[PDB]
Amino acid sequence: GKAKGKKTQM
Amino acid sequence: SMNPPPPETSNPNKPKRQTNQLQYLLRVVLKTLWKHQFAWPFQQPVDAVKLNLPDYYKIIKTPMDMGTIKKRLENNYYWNAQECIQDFNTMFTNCYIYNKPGDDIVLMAEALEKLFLQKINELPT
Repeated sequence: GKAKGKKTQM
Repeated sequence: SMNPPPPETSNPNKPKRQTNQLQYLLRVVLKTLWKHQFAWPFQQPVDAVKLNLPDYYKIIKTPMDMGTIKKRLENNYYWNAQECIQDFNTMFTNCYIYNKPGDDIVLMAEALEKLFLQKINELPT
């Protein structure tokens, strides 16, 4: 299924 | 809502019974994980409608999250500590079977799981 959004800051 | 109902969190007729292990799970394990900087994706059920994830609940048979676990501990829903430990294990498994390896969320889950397991290795008798 579809990926989740962005969650951390790199 | 087209999301599933959230897992049950109270048992109306169940007696209130603490154990050393359940006290540890609430006051040490859940306390530490809830405040970790990576906790937030895990603090509530996955809102598949909002996230537009139409296949999440096809892939995940047994939804679980730390908000549910917190309420269950607060409401003394668990009869024993092993039930709670299983819910944490399910939560992590769900993340690892749905999300691509190396996605941000997976690295976040891995950090939380490591902390979880380190605390469980110090579980009271």
